Amino acid sequence: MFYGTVSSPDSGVYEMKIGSIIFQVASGDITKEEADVIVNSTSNSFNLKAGVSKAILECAGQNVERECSQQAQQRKNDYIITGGGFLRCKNIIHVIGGNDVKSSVSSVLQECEKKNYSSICLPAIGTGNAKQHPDKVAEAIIDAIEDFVQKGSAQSVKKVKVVIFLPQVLDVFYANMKKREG
Ligand SMILES: CCC(=O)Nc1ccc(C)cc1O
Ligand SMILES: [Cl-]
Ligand SMILES: [Cl-]
Repeated sequence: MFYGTVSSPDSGVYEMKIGSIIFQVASGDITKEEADVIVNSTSNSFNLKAGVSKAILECAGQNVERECSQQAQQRKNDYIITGGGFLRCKNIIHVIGGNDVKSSVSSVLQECEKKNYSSICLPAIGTGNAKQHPDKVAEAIIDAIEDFVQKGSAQSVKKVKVVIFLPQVLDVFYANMKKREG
């Protein structure tokens, strides 16, 4: 059945266990977070600078911007992995906001296990420029984590945190957690 209990460890932050993983949500500025991986939600050319991608590319810096466009011209990518630049992370994984969100999160989880990473921070992927519906996005993100746990794949990954720009989108994620709790 996988799901633990929803609680609030700090004001406006909510968490629950999904198997061995602690899943958390909060509102705020993702560029101020520390994690092994931070996720960007961008366009198919990996050069968008609007919404979360503006915040991430401006903070990360020009060397990360250049790395993205260099990889984009090399081959056709569903996502790319760069350094962290001046963000507080080891790598940034840049996913395409218009793509299937469950598929994108599954890829992020698998890449983090390959690097023996423990912590991930992501935005509400697809809800900005791509204009996917928040309720479908929340369902997809949490389903990806459930499938990863069900397959026995969680080994190094211990914490997955969604830091969300709009409080109204945070409310959608909280309701989805309550629906699933043990
Ligand atoms: C993926 C959803 C998204 O873009 N969210 C977002 C994050 C930060 C800022 C400043 C604006 C935003 O709209
Ligand atoms: Cl988006
Ligand atoms: Cl967001």
